[PDB]
Amino acid sequence: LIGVDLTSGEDEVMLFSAEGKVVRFKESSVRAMGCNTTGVRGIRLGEGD
DNA sequence: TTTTTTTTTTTTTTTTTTTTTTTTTTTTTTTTTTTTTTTTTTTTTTTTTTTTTTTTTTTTTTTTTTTTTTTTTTTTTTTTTTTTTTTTTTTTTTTTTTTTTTTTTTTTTTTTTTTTTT
Repeated sequence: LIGVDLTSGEDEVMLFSAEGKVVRFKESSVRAMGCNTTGVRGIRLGEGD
């Protein structure tokens, strides 16, 4: 499913919150400007559940 | 004066078509059955002061495994093309307004005759 969707601008740092006690931060500018009906880019090597 | 040719509507009854009585399938419609909303009050739940012993964060230091890292080659991403769907101009058709032209039906009442059934 889709975890959550927020509307953001360039150079705004985004954080994740795993349900197995994890939190990460990657500048949003690192990742390429995606398009519709495409695949996805990995973010977090979240092992297990 | 007798006798000879031709013309059509009827004895027609049968073939073709039309008209008129019929009853399977998807679209309506009334019923029962399950989702919603407002009150009473009711034990019951729940909001807020005081005290208390607790158990997790912050002085300080340690390491190691996730954060550094560079690079090969994949493969998702993007490009062009074409098909399918959505949506809006365009057109067509139909309805209502008020003076005109035309029509068409259902029943009482009595008395007499046809026209079927028993």
